[PDB]
Amino acid sequence: MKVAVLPGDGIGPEVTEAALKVLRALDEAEGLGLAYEVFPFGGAAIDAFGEPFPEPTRKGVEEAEAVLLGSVGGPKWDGLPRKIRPETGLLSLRKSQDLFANLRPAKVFPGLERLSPLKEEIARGVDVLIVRELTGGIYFGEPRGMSEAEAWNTERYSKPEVERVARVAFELARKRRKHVVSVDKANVLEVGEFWRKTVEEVGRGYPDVALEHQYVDAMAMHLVRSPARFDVVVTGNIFGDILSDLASVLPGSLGLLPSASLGRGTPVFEPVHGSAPDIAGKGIANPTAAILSAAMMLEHAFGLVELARKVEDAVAKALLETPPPDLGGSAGTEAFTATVGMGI
Amino acid sequence: MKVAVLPGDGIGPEVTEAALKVLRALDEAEGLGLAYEVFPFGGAAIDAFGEPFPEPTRKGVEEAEAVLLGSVGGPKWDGLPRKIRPETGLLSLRKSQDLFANLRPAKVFPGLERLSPLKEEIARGVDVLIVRELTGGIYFGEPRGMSEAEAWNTERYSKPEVERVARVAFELARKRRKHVVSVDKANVLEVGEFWRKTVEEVGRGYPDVALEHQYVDAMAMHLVRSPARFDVVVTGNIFGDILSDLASVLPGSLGLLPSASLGRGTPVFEPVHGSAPDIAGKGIANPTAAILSAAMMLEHAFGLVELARKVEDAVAKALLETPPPDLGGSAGTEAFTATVGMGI
Repeated sequence: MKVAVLPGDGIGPEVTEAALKVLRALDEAEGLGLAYEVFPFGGAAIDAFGEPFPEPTRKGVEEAEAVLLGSVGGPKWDGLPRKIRPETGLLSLRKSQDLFANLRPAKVFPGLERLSPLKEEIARGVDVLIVRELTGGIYFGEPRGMSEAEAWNTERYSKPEVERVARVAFELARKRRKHVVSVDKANVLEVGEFWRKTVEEVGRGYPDVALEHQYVDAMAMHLVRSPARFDVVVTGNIFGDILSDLASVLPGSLGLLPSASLGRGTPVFEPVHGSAPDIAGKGIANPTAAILSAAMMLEHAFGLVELARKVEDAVAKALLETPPPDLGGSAGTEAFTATVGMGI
Repeated sequence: MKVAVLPGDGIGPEVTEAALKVLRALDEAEGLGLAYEVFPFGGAAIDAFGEPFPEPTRKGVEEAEAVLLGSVGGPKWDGLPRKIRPETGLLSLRKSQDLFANLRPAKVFPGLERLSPLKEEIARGVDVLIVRELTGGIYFGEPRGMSEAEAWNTERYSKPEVERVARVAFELARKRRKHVVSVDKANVLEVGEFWRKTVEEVGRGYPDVALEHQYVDAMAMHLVRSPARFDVVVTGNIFGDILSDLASVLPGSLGLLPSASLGRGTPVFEPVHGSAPDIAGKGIANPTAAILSAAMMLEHAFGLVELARKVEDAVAKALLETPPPDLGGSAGTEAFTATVGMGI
């Protein structure tokens, strides 16, 4: 279980250490063979290598079987050239590993329904996995320009593109509740009809998985009126972006969501939250995201689905007994990691 | 107050008649000089003129001071050539009058907070107006094709396009709570940057209006976690679609929301809902959308803001006292219109 840790900056190291604490325990008491070393990354790496994604980190991720990344960003670099802003290192990291699927989970933990903006009855049972296309769509396509009179961007998709992400969606379903929802806008866009066609063609290989299609705007509605009826949601770039951000508000608060970036290289698991450099080092940051990101890696990078389900539960338990400040409590980082530890 | 009524098909005529019943009463009791004639439109017009938007209808809307349209669509024509499908008639109608702004309101009426999927506290006070670009964006741009290996669509916007919709947005704000939120995806797309630029440029003229910008996905979040802090929301085509459908579920169900199409021609007011051919004629359809549509026309096409606010209230009233089947009740179309009438 070799893992490359890229703590980053802000509460990055903070939340990453906690996940490591939980990980070392889980490993020690289970014999996992977890082996790891911390690598400079983002603004941190910048302060010692000039670049946010240095050469030894690139090698560190390569030779690693998974990546447990924290957070990057900060004012100390918000005024540096793009090519080397910490943000860009995330893109270089992604690209170096060919990460084409960004798994964005959104689950309301039992007992935490009142933390959500949805009535306790709708928030109850919510456990969706939004798989979004990472390297295609209107985000990168050409042409694309601006002028005094007009601007333009291009949403293009290729059969190999859509096939491998949909492929990732069906495999993940097989391990969840076996149901996927390909989202698109096929009723008014060629790409949508093209996205549908391909996914349907790829679903045939996964008969044990139920494929249901839906329009992007219609799906926005059912994500707020019936989130629980959804398991795995596969979709394109810009829409993945919108649907992922939408699902992210369903479970109480954003500092509770993990993240993963699957592709052809070393997977990368990380908290969706920012670096919050202001609260950095004040021990007040909630390590739930980082810890749950650690779960994600166990299940998705090593298949330890049970162990991951364990950690998840422990967190859910801790969020209840010793809730963090953001959850209307007072359990600082250190404290909260202890309680999580318990359920381990 | 000359009005052109295009009942259309499905529950089109059903829900339209109701609004007209409310209308005739409001007029009779207050002397409004409401004058109107119904015109063949959509699938209906197709079975008498071969085309969805016949010549006398075109003339009917032209000479008309406002259009109160119902619904269009049905199986009877789902298989006819595009240039003649009922759906296209809407596009011809919209173009014929240079309508480029779809006003999609979403307000949770006081006392109806429990009808929303959002906690009573967040659904309280919600009254947003989502202004969406109707004739541009990725919806129409070229190129746009399909092939075995790939598909493509083009999102392009022109200074003149973004200026007039944003114009509409600011004038509408002046009459509401004086706040606008231009939505886009400037942080990753040329068009977004372009959209922002222009709207900023147009806002200068409306200093008394507060202009706040937001990204599409981020906005998706605040529309579920903080709807109340929003008044007027202006945005592009596809995004207007997504954000308008989203805000449509905040107040309860979709058959409750009206619609408007502002531009340089005869404005058209219509219920967002579909034609529901199946339930057509079985007096089970909820005329709330159609009647609300009729209120929108009163304020937005005649300025009778008080009268419009009156109808609105009566509908809120009747949706409580004599709720429709969709609202967990059993007050058929004819029944419901009577109660609405009362509050008039």
